Amino acid sequence: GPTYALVQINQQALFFNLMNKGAQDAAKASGKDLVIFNSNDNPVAQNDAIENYIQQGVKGILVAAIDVNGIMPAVKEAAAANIPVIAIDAVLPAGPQAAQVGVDNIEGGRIIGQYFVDYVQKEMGGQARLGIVGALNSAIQNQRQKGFEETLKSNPKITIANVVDGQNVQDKAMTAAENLITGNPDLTAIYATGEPALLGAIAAVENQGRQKDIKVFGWDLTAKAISGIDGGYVTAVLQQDPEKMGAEALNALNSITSGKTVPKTILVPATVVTKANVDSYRPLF
Ligand SMILES: [Mg+2]
Repeated sequence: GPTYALVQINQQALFFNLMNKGAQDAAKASGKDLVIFNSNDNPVAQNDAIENYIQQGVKGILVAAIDVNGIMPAVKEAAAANIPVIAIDAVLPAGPQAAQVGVDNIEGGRIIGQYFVDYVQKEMGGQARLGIVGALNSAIQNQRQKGFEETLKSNPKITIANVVDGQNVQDKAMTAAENLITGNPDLTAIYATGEPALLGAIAAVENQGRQKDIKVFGWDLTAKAISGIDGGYVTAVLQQDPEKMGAEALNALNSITSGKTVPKTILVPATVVTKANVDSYRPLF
């Protein structure tokens, strides 16, 4: 049977397909047989697949959980069978998993914030009036917002016009961003905490014809964000590295099964994407 199994969310999103690639490349490069289970957005099938791989005597399991609470009985079953489990992307609650691979969202906010501060100094005359489009219903995006805001203290001439809630839905983000723009004629920049907020902010800037004088910063590349980078009004987009997450997770299983230590948490850095480095991402979109 297979040596390792990766229990995956779906194969529609680029993020998961890149994670698959990273894990499979690392398996092939280390002479290991990895099978990947596409659960097609079905959390029950994730649980059942884990049980199946336990019965098959796999040597290690990777999981990107849909339901971080609902997956735990199956994770615990793997532990009772002495099969190491590494979680990737979604953070599981405390349990017997050997490691968690993922991103530090606060720190990602800090990294694009530091870029923003330098950009303000170099290209915006050392002062900016910022609006934020967040997602109040999102733990992750609230952290992304917090980390960005922390960096801004390094330039007291960056001040906040307002903070609005895009509700993690592109249309609501667009409406919110449009009212943010019309309400604040002095606004010169927008930070968006995730893909729907970023797409909504982009659409608002375009709808208001403000491509020349509002600079947009945010998270999660899309073809639309790339078009904005090429058009000059999307300045920087923070992009996660799921391929490296998959590679790190697989290599960690090799370490564990070899009898060697691995850290309980493996944080994979994100990349700030600008005009300078967007070319390397073009083939993915
Ligand atoms: Mg700089």
